[PDB]
Amino acid sequence: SNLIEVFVDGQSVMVEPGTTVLQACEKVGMQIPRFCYHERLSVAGNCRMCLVEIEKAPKVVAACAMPVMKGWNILTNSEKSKKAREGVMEFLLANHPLDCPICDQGGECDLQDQSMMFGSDRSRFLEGKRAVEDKNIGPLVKTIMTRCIQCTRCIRFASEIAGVDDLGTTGRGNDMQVGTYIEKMFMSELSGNIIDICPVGALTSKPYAFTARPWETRKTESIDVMDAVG
Amino acid sequence: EDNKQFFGRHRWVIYTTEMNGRDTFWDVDGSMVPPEWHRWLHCMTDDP
Amino acid sequence: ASATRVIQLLRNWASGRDLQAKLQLRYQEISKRTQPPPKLPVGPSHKLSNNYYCTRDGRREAMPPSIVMSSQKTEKKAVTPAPPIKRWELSKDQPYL
Amino acid sequence: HPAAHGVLRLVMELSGEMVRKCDPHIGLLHRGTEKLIEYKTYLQALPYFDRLDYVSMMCNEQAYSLAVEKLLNIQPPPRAQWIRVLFGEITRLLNHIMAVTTHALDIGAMTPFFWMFEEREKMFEFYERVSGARMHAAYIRPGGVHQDLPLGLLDDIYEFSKNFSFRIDELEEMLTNNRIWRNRTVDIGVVTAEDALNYGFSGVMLRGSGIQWDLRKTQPYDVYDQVEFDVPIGSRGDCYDRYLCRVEEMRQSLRIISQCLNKMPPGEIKVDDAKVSPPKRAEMKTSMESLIHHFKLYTEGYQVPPGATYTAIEAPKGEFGVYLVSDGSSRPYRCKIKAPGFAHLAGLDKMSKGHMLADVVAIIGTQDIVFGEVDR
Amino acid sequence: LKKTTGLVGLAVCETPHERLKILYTKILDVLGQIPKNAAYRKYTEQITNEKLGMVKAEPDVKKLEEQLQGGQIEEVILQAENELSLARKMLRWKPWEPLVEEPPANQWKWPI
Amino acid sequence: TRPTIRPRNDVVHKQLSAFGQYVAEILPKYVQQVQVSCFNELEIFIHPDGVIPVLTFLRDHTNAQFKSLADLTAVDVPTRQNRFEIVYNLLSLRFNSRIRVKTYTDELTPIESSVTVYKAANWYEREIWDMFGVFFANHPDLRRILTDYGFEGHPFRKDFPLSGYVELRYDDEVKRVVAEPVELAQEFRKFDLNSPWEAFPAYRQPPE
Amino acid sequence: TYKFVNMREPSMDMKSVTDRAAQTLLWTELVRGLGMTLSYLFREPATINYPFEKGPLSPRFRGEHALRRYPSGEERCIACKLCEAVCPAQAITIEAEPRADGSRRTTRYDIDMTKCIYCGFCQEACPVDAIVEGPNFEFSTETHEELLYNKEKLLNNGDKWEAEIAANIQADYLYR
Amino acid sequence: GTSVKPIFSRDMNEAKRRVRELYRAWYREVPNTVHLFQLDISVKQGRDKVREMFMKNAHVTDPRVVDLLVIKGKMELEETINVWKQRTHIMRFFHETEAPRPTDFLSKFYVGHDP
Amino acid sequence: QLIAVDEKLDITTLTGVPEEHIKTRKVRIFVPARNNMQSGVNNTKKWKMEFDTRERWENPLMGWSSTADPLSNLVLTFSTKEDAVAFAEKNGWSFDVEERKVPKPKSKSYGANFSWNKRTRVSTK
Ligand code: SF4
Ligand code: SF4
Ligand code: SF4
Ligand code: SF4
Ligand code: FES
Ligand SMILES: [Mg+2]
Repeated sequence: SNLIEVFVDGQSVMVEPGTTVLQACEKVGMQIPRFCYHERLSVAGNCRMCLVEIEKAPKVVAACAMPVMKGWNILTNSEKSKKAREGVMEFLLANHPLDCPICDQGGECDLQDQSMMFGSDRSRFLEGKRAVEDKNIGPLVKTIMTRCIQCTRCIRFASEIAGVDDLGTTGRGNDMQVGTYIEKMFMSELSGNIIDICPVGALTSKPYAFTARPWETRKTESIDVMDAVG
Repeated sequence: EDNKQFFGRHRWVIYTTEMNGRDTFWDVDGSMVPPEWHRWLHCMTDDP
Repeated sequence: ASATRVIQLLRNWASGRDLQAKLQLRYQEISKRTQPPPKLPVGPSHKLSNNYYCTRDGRREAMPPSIVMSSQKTEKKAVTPAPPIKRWELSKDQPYL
Repeated sequence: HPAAHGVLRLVMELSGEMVRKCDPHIGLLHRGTEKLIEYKTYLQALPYFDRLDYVSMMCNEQAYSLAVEKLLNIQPPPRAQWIRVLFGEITRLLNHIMAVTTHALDIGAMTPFFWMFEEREKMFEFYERVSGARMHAAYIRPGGVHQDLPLGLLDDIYEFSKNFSFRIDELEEMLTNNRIWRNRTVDIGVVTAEDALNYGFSGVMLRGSGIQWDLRKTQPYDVYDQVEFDVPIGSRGDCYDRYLCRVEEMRQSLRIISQCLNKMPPGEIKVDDAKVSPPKRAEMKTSMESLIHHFKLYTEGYQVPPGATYTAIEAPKGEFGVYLVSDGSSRPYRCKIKAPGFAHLAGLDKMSKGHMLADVVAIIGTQDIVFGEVDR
Repeated sequence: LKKTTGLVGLAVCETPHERLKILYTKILDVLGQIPKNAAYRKYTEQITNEKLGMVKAEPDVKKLEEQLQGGQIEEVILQAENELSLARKMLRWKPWEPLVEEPPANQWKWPI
Repeated sequence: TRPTIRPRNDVVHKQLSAFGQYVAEILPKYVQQVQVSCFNELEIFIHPDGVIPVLTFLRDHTNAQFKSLADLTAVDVPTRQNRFEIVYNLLSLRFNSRIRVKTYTDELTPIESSVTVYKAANWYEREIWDMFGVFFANHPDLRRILTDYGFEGHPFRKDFPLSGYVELRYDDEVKRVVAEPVELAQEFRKFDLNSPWEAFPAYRQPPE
Repeated sequence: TYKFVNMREPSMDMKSVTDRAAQTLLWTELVRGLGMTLSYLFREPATINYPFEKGPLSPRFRGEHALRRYPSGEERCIACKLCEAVCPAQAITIEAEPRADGSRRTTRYDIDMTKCIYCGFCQEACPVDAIVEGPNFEFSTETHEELLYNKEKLLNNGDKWEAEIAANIQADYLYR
Repeated sequence: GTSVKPIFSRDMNEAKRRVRELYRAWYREVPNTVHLFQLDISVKQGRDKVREMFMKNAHVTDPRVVDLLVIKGKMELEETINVWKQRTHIMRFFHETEAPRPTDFLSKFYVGHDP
Repeated sequence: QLIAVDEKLDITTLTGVPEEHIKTRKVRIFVPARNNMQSGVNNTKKWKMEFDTRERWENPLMGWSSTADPLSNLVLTFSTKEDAVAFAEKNGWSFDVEERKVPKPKSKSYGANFSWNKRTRVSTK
């Protein structure tokens, strides 16, 4: 075939050309940590959590965006990859608000879980944190933008899936903010999905606010009947 | 208080005879002690 | 103790020991019920550098047990699970009660 | 029955007052603890071991913590280990007081019970000062201890320990040389070394038959290899020798307590690993990582790497063990509790052969049975 | 000579050298009926020959106890009796044969 | 590594590996696997027919002398064809060592009783029969030990509900304690605690 | 290292034999036991005059539960439900919603005091010091239902014991 | 072949024999149980209940399952004979306090959601 | 020597389960769906067996949730679908088996964000 041979921790994998390092790792049951990457959205490569070491290469690569070359040996659990993950989580948590008890994402937060699995256990940040003002985008999505990690998942979803170009980024540097820049509402038939893709509690469900925690809910797999899509 | 008594007998309370609504000349109990004197009386602090 | 000296002497004679030396009632030798605040030092991982968690991650160094003699797959002296236990020695403090 | 510890149904076939057969019926205190553990996290499962043997609480806590730490591949800090050994010896003092005095009460000497329960009350005060609970401290946790010692606790422990020996002396004056006590205890419930080994006995029930075995000496844990003490050994395998062994074990526990008081080091009290041990409250309210780790340790708990361990300690009643099976999650897959009382009471019929009613009462007293650990 | 062994039910054995020699000879004679290539036969014969050689070369009981590392030759005698009984049982069982059966495919796989 | 990490012991690991090889060589008929864990514990997985020989060998052999039966219990894994895992824990005082012997069975296949090897097994076997329903052949007196009289089912099985099927109360009409189907004023609240992110890469399984 | 407890031989001289015979005939060790009891008779008893005198406690003592407030009177609880998650006995039941001012507060906070094991894990898990185990321990009831605490009962307990609770927390918080 | 180890009986005939011996033992024991426990039922009621408990399992065709059922029944009989059971344990076989739950569709529909 | 039974496994008479909770229960065998709030997939590896949901009602005294069926919290874990089916069949439970859903492989290309003529070109980063 046209498949090429790569290695994940020395294990041989036959992959199609154009496969990224992250996909090749997932072909062997290894999930690379990620924040900005979603398999149904366009690649962004800005969160830098997917950084991984390729053998005989001095610099780590973004596993979500870098196509894997033939013969590459992806070292997913080397010291380089672990230290890169710890550094990226340190930077992510430097300015994050201490809002876990009041955050609806608590218990189902990718930031929490990936800090517990791939980050360190303490903080050496001795400064004051940044705080941003909230945006009103409608009665469905509650917005607390101090928790935002600027993964730009909402922007990509709104632009590509929902077809609405009303979200974006304003400013630059540490003051770059996600929003609409005007008092505008993100009312779309698919808008609520931006709550799901957001890894943090920056975008939460307003009707669901404060009522439950994830561990106490029972999950019933069922079918929607509001339309004929099923 | 009496610091010459051993630990346990060195602090005590003579209860009142008339609490909120009931006659307590004979019917006394430890729940009548208010929280501040409760802390003093149970030796969780050395200060009245 | 507030006992009179004659009753104290009777107690010592009946017990056969000096009772006043070791008393069960602990009048005043005990610590104060109000104490100064502590400072409570921190552990060895409270450092600002050279403190990456991947170098002090005890949970991630656990590994599945080593397999000896799977069935699926000379001199050869006999062995014991460990060297024989050494005979205990009599106490020098008080070998016999 | 005053001698049945409340939950023992001993069905006895008797010829006159001579005991022909003892059939112990247990499970009157079976609460299904081991099945309940499978629905709790490891920290949530910890307080069950307090109620397993409610005469030796911190020893069961220590056994469970050692098993979990072995499975986690972590190390408690040295000060935590010294505190653990100190409070374990205090717990041994409590357990041996209860055993000896309830044994004497069962025979009929009811006076030493009152003398020694004041000492038990003082050690309960120590427990409460260190944890806020008189019995069910939950103080010893995987990773170390919950809180550091309050200021002045060591001085009070020293004050108690410098006087406990005279209380032991008074108890010994009452019981050891009394001819009624020897008539009731000498040559009663004699068990041989080979039978004791084959019947699964441990602790004093072994050492009363001359078997030189102590888990604190042969397979030490925590800082037990840093303290000096003697192991009392019996010669006749009867109730009297086991009574003497327990009294001398109390004296050796006093010796170990003195060494622990004089060798307490400084430092932290739980492992400096926030993925296992919760951070201090000040850090949780200041640092993002500390708050996240507090949240996750108190909601989900820590995941334990998959594997099975059998971890045992020399509890005051014998070898106390846990077979702990972890499937990789934060909830234990299996927890089997090994209690010395189970095997000791299993051999009650064997040790009662050729004896009378009061002899069987004395044998039940000398086996040192608590049914929370027997039934679980 | 020795007043007591210190273990309840374990009697002091007069003439332990003769008893040990008899027991080791019996163990060797029983092992002689086991196949030569059986690991149990060769291992037990090796250790039995070592202990018998130690017994034949030391007339002092305390020094023989120190050499044997077996704990007070009365328990050494008991261990020899246990070994003889086990040898007879093992001759009955024939555990040197190949494996009876393999376990199912995932019988020992953990986790799950 | 340093302070927060439990140290290793290579000497004990090598000794346990050597003794496991020894036992496997001596009894090829029954031994199926030998393992030494990272915290220095030796496990021997045997065929069910070898329960009596292997244990006997571990008790009476001069080089083993595992004279104490510390614990005997069962583990229930419903996904296995042989549901129940029978675990023996043995202590050798002569060599100051511990060993584990593991075998397997299902709901209908009896296991040989070990009371001829260790008397202490008696109650333990009873408990297994009480708690999991595993039958032990040639047990001198096999019956329930922990559960109530007439109790149906085996509560330590994973498919047995936590609160059981019946509960007890005193009924005054019949003037006695009666048993009725369970009703709970507050139902036990199930928690979903497992994180969706992998914790230990060393134990990762093939993707099948 | 070990010692023997019962391995001493009595001397067989005439003096020792006569001493033992006099012990048998005149009951000297029984008189020693009587003397020990008589000595205890004249000692001061260890009894305290309850309820007028109380046993000593600690700032760490775990007693009746209470819900605390900020100095402004606002509730400290924010319905994070950590105490409910950590409770080994499932004694806590919590329901919450946004308040009329948009605040994160509970609408139900019940503790089953006949399910509680009084372990203190809830006050460890609390990040705002909202739920505590107070110093009170004398709250026996006459009916079972009185021991099923709802949010009003716990808030009343906090308002009633705050003076002692704050002092105990001030004494203890540097160990936590 | 299916290579299964027996418990007691090779096939179903010896299993039926063991069932008959257990039934004989229970049938003999019932009057003694009525007298000793001081029960208000008659011997006919107890023997009918024994028959009902035996017929509850009349559909079993596996000799090993039958052997285990006989073992459990012998355990129950040994419990009853030695007065290890109490009157409540024996009377639990009769469900005298539980109200009779209807079987037809309409009554279940009226009462609740259970099928 | 063996006896060679030739009948399918059935242990309903030995488990002590009441009749109502055998013939009236319906167990679902399925690989749980990924929680859409998170990207981790570690909870979608094993098969689960669960029971049908029965009635829960409010307790009159406290408003707590009350249940009457004892199998409401029972969840079993299996490594393969066939193991769960065998367990259900030997325990006498009627079951519905739902096939495992795996996300399909997807063609990801970063350069497609900057296409010369295709619509995949992005207007923002
Ligand atoms: S988004 Fe996650 S980490 Fe941030 S406050 Fe909410 S729960 Fe905590
Ligand atoms: S609001 Fe959420 S999805 Fe949007 S950029 Fe911020 S973290 Fe990402
Ligand atoms: S003290 Fe323990 S059992 Fe009681 S409510 Fe708090 S956490 Fe739950
Ligand atoms: S009492 Fe504390 S832990 Fe419990 S819900 Fe309220 S804020 Fe959270
Ligand atoms: S996942 Fe690759 S940089 Fe964010
Ligand atoms: Mg979100």
